[PDB]
Amino acid sequence: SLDLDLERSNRQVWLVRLPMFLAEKWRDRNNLHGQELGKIRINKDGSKITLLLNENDNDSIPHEYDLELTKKVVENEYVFTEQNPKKTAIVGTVCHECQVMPSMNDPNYHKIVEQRRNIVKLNNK
Amino acid sequence: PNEYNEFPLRAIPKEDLENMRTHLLKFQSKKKINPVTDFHLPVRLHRKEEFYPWVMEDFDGYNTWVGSYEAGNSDSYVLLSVEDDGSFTMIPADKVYKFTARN
Amino acid sequence: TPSLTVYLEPGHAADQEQAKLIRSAIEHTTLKSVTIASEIYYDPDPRSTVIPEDEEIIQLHFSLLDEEAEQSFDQQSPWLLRLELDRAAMNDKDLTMGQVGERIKQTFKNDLFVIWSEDNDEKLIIRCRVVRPKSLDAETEAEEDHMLKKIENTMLENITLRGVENIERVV
Amino acid sequence: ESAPITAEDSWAVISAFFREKGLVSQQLDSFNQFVDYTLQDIICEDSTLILEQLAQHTTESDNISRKYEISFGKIYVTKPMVNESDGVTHALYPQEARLRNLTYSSGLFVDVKKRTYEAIDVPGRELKYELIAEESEDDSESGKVFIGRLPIMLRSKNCYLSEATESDLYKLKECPFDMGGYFIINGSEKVLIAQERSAGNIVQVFKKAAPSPISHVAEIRSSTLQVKLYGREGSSARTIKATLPYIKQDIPIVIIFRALGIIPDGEILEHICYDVNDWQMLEMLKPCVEDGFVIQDRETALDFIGRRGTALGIKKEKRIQYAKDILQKEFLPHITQLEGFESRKAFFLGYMINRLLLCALDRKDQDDRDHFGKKRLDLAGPLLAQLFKTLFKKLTKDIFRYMQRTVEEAHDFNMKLAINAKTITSGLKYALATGNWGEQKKAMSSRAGVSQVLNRYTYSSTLSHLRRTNTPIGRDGKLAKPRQLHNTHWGLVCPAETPEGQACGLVKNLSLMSCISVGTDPMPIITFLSEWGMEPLEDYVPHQSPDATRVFVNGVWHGVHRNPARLMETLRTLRRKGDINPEVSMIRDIREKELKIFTDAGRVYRPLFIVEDDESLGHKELKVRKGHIAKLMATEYQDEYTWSSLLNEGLVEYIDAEEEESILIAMQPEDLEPKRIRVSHHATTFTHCEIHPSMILGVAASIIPFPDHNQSPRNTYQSAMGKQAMGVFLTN
Amino acid sequence: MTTFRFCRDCNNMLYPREDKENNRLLFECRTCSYVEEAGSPLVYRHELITNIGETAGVVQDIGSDPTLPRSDRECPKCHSRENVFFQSQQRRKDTSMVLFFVCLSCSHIFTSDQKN
Repeated sequence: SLDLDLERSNRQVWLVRLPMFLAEKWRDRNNLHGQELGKIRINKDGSKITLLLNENDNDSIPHEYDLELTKKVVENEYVFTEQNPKKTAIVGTVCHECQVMPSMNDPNYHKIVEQRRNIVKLNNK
Repeated sequence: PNEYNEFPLRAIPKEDLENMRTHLLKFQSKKKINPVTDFHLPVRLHRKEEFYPWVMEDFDGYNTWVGSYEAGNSDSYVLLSVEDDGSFTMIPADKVYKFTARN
Repeated sequence: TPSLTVYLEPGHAADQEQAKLIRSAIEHTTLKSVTIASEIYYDPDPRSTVIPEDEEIIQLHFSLLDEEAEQSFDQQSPWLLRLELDRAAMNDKDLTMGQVGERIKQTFKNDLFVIWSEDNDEKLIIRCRVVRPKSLDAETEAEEDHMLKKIENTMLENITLRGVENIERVV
Repeated sequence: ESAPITAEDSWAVISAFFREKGLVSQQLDSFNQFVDYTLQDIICEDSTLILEQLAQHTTESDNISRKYEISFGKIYVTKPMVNESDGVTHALYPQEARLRNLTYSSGLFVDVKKRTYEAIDVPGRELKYELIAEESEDDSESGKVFIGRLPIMLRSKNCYLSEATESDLYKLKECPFDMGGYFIINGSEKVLIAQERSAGNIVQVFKKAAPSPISHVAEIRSSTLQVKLYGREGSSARTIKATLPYIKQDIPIVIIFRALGIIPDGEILEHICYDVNDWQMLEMLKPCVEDGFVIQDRETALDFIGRRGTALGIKKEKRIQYAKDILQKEFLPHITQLEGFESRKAFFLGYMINRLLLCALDRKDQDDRDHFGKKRLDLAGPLLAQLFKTLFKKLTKDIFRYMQRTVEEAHDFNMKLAINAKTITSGLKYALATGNWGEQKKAMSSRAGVSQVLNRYTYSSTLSHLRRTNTPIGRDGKLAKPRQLHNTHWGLVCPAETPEGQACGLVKNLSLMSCISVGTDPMPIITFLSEWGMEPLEDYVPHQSPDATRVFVNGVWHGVHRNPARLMETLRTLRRKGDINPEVSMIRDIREKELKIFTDAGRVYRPLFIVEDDESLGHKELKVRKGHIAKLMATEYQDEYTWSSLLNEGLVEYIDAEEEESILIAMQPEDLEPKRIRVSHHATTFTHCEIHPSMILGVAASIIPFPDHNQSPRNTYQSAMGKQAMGVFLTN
Repeated sequence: MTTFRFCRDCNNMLYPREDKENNRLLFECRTCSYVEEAGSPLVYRHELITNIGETAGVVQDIGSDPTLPRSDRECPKCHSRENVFFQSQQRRKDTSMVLFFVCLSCSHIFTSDQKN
């Protein structure tokens, strides 16, 4: 429970920022069984990245989002895991930083923003 | 310009996350520190639930890092672990800790 | 708003020049007012410098210093009050560089010696180097900056070249 | 139908405005906000009351420790009614309250639940309490505990007059020309005049004359923090010191950063200065680094803190913990209160000292203390919330004390006996009647004149009285600047109408179209703002991006941004399309690269038009057209298409006194195209237009004919004397 | 113009020190063993009065401020006749009324005072 596992920590790992609602929807336990839930598409120039959700999921969530690059080079960030003093194991080093925004092409954006309006009106202080 | 590569999106089940509690390990430095050379294995990590800060000390005691919990990180980060098939599995983030070197 | 009105002599009443001499002789003049750059600089070896401008002034006094100054070469501080002095402010108060710059200043406490140029140089540069005995303690001698910043502040603030106190302006 | 707009259309829009809002809408809206929302939260703040009675260890049977829990629930409000001495209950109407010297008020009902926990007090072990008894009468009408009586303002939501038609008002014998907006206390009509206040959560930099060593001051009120710069300009000695609450001696800023969690010295200057090239900034910060470098220890500073407390001789570790807790508990509470938010506090302190030092380097000036954009108006709502909070706190304290008393005698307490319902009623009635805004015991030092008896001498006098604001500065105070008229009063305050004597300038009257904001939650705004590409303040590095816009929300810095123009365009798109209510203010300062968002309550705003560039006409023009005016006429004659219809279509916009700093307005509409002397203004990038200049006047001065052919003091004198004419004050 | 120098070990600013046997200046960090060799006898500087030309301040995206006036003067570089103009944004008491022009297209700064 002391040594660090670096045998497979050489691979670079993406750093992506997900929206609060999308991230919370992706914390579902039932979908954690290695299920293929989505896919990514990278432009030839790499400026535009599109995340497309698989049709296996319910139609209540938008199936298209876009990605933007924050830093072209990302250094001094590492990804680790800790398991049962606890045994820790580094996973890798971070390569790029990206942030997710909703896609205009998918109409469901409006719907969730509609829900956003539903969030805005109810709460008061 | 429409060529794209395919990375399937997988996940890690509950049976693996139950005994694997994740914690974001952040080191504060101006230099690219790697444990392959800057840390002499094995390393001793302990707490001397968040009242006791983390302490990571080398075998020789030369590299001692003290880690504190930074709260209010409203960004719920995710861990993208690469499997043998090239797919990415999601791991939710529980806590984030920032480490600084002892004087 | 206190004030004071001064009427000149009958002979000097109609001419502007004696009036300006009196005006200079009344207003309060202090060192901090007459330095466009009274810059605290490192002066480790005052024998030579990197700046070409002060190099010309160097050989002037190094061929113009007495034997006692030659002995006291080591007393000059490892820091310098390097005075780039504004020409206009110096000439406004009819202030001669040498006499006013050094006579009163060294007479007051024998605290600060100077290497100074004649007013003809394009850049009026004075080198104010304080004078201390070599008998100073080792702990004291180590803390050069600690004594000299304090004495430099007490030097700018508390030295009166010419004038009378409390009179801010004369018009 | 795509034609421009003439002044007739301006008067049409104003007619719609008054047909929709009214002249007394501000009081009614504040009261509705208070009754619907704030009242629930005031009780929900302190729902749980706990008694922990340990075992006295007298006998074995007395070894059980007890816990008593009291919780509160919903609030129900009835329509006003009265119970006579005979015990009969009948609904109370304003006529009976007026004639019989009653008090127009209603009753308040709150749900109460009780729990009892019992544990075995074993020495050396933690007490483990278990649920045994829980009294909750939510299934019966007996669960509603009567708590007190609350006065009701006329024509508000609860009052019977709200939905009365003209024949209803006649049969009940109302004046149809009555507007509401006042209480009936002891059978006399009372009104609350707006009270002016200086805003909070805004850093302000001041200056001092120099007989004293002080040179500059930076203030913030959230709890107050003073970070002072001592040392005259041009001298070698620079000192920057902060004055924390419950610390007397004070300690420098580098010590604060060391204690806060930023150990390396190089990071201090990255926190303070955001431009690497500037050398004067670092030159002024050098002595702070030099002095703070001696101690790399938090604990010496914490020992400094510990000594100055009232208790003396405390052990060192307890002093360490105490000084540690002071920072997260009392140091800048308006940012956060919970643990672990240190980066935000460090950056905010850096920003404050940066602004102080910027003012110290003559790049900017002192903050103007007269600017009307830095002042809030408290209506009936906030004042009632204040008093209700105080009285509820006292009442629950009394309940706890009595329940402890009856526990001492081992007697069960009746919840209908522990409550002294007369406290709330007596306090509210006394405050509203006398006007002294405070407790009966401490009324001498409280604010006065907050509640005044309505003036019914003439109708215009009632109108002028229900639209009055008081600036609580000593009316014998010789400060001339608050008295004088200021450039920021254009359109929000009547310039003509002011009293004479000791209240000259201190008493203000609003214009015909200066409303006030109610209040709204900032959380959805922050969530959306982070959604659309905002980097959090935790991951901000000055050197990676030194050209980053800062983002504020109600005066707390949440982070930075890189491309602000599209964010402002999208935000204003959403504000104009109804995704956000238009009472929110959103300013951008290009010169300092700043964004400010305000959602608080107490801001005066006025309507304005919208100018957009039409390419078909090749130049700018208003969004309003002749079709909209025709629709307005159709709806007005039909008395649909209302003022809110204009608002939600992005045709008009509400502007406060702060956003006005970053706009351009064409006063006449014909001034937007390419007797007296009217000059053609050189501007060509217009953004808004004046609906009509006449509205910059109040209600008193809206009766003088040809007021601009008069000397101004004459207009003031007639605005005074217009309240002593004899006429029909009411038609009944 | 004296510049702060940070130690390469712990980012602390380097304090000066002297070497008597070699008579040379060094910069040392009081917390660690790092010592670096001074390149000039200029370590500190204290000016009194600032002979700074007045500056237009922040210029980035200044053309989108709609409360800023306009002029039809001709650009000395790109020969454009549309620009923004404003007074000096430094708030000294004795500043003169000398204008500053920022071109719309090439973002070039110039002044109305063409002193040779």
